Amino acid sequence: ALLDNGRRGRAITGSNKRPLKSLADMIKGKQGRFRQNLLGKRVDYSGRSV
Amino acid sequence: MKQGLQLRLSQQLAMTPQLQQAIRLLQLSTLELQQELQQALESNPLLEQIDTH
Repeated sequence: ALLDNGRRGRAITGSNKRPLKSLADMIKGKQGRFRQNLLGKRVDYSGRSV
Repeated sequence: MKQGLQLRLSQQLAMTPQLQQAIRLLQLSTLELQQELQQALESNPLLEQIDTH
């Protein structure tokens, strides 16, 4: 469960009926390091408006 | 009449104390009590604590 929750058997959940996030969850996915922090990021000296 | 160390069969009236056990739990605060409960859980396989996982 610590290494990869839900891969083998049934995922261990918390008090909110939501499975906990493991190391693999942080590594991979659309919310992982590669796609959320390394291939794109938020920057300084930027603004937006209409 | 004599002062010696001996092994013998005698008939005696014996007194004994009966207090000390489970009295240490009163002085402990809640955090130390929980720590001691965790230490007791580790050694006793038949003790468990309620979990929500």
